[PDB]
Formats: sequence, structure tokens, C-alpha cells
Amino acid sequence: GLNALKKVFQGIHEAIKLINNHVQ
Repeated sequence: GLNALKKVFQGIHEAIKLINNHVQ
């Protein structure tokens, strides 16, 4: 819901996703 939950959620998510998708 809240901008908090979304923020963290997209944070670590996109973070691990960019690194993983970049180094792939």
C-alpha cells in the first residue's frame, strides 16, 4: 500500500534486478 512499503519493495527489488540483469 503505502509509499513506504512500495519504496522499500521497489528499492531492494529493482536494485537486485538491475545488478542481476546487468551482470547477466
